[PDB]
Amino acid sequence: ELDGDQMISHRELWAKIANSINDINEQYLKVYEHAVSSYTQMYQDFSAVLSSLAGWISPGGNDGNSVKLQVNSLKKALEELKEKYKDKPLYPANNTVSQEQANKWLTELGGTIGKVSQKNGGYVVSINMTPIDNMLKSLDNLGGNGEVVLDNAKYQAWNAGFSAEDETMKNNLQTLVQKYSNANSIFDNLVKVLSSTIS
Amino acid sequence: LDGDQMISHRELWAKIANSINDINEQYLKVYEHAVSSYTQMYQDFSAVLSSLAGQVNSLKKALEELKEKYKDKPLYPANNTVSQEQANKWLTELGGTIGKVSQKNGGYVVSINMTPIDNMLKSLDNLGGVLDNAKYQAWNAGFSAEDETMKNNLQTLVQKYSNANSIFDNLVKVLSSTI
Ligand SMILES: C[C@H](CCC(=O)O)[C@H]1CC[C@H]2[C@@H]3CC[C@@H]4C[C@H](O)CC[C@]4(C)[C@H]3C[C@H](O)[C@]12C
Ligand SMILES: C[C@H](CCC(=O)O)[C@H]1CC[C@H]2[C@@H]3CC[C@@H]4C[C@H](O)CC[C@]4(C)[C@H]3C[C@H](O)[C@]12C
Repeated sequence: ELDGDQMISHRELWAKIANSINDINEQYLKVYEHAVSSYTQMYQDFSAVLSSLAGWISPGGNDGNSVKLQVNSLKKALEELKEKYKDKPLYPANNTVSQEQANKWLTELGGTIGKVSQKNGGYVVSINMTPIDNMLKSLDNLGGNGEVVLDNAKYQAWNAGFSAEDETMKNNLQTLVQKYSNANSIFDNLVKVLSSTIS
Repeated sequence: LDGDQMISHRELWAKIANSINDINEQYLKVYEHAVSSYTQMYQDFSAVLSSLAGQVNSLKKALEELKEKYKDKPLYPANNTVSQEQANKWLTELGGTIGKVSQKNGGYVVSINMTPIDNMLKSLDNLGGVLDNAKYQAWNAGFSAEDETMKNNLQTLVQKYSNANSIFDNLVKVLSSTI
């Protein structure tokens, strides 16, 4: 299928290289850029919830360290977070793609960061909100109705799992940022290789 | 420069092969050697940290044994020298914490940054000279901490090399996605 005898003018070569550089920017770099931007915004809003949590935790019980946790306030904050990003996917930025295109980018970004979701007849790679869903299930398992008092043992157990899901989102965001950095360098190197064919 | 000049696909293949080879030589093989030299150095520092069992003149014997061993073992380049700006781009790429641009003459190298072992010596002489169970262990905390920073310098370098390999692997994937 390789044909070494195929001839191309230098002018045709310049235009084909230009066309390919544009395609790779539109279909690869800009895709990564929006995915990073979307996850970054989600984790920024989660971090505001984190700041708000300090107001939802306060000394409780009688003498000593018990913690009163405003569970319904935290619960609705995380529910509103999921609701804000239901329609802000990692890919694509606008409209939808086919299932194969979505699965392709699901694989590239990672099945723990994204999740393929059907919008209309088309598909998107949504932000995978499993860490938030885990926090909400864990909150519902604290029981109580609205507000719960947690002794040291139960506060430490709840907080350890909550922080681990926060850490997971941080790890996810770090991996996405590193992948976008690498994609930028893959693009730079492709430009250099293609330009070398003109040398 | 003449847009009408014709070029064959097999000529294009040879130019792309040339550029792939250049990237391996100029980028990947540079990272690999830097990982190698900082690894061998930190592995030799693990020598003296495992021999802590045995006092202070014992330690300097083997601690600037180390600095001496690696003064002509730069991170980059492997052989000969480069210009100052070439050394500065690779120091930028590898990190000012782990390397230091150094003028031999004939040109410049990016030597291994030996400040963790300098820092350890400053604290070594600082104390005096026997240490009680209280401030022997404060010292060992400072010593163990510089081990940790060299340890972490190595880790960060290995990660950058891993990412550089990924970049190369993906470049080759793109270029071979038709064949
Ligand atoms: C292998 C990738 C595939 C990227 C894509 O999906 O287009 C592409 C990217 C740029 C492509 C090349 C562009 C210049 C050349 C165009 C000529 O007509 C003959 C083949 C060349 C050398 C192309 C070969 C190859 O098709 C390339 C290297
Ligand atoms: C980009 C051209 C042409 C592709 C096309 O015309 O569609 C292809 C054709 C021959 C290809 C090479 C063949 C040998 C090598 C195979 C390796 O697994 C990747 C690097 C090499 C050096 C290839 C790199 C490159 O992928 C080439 C040069």
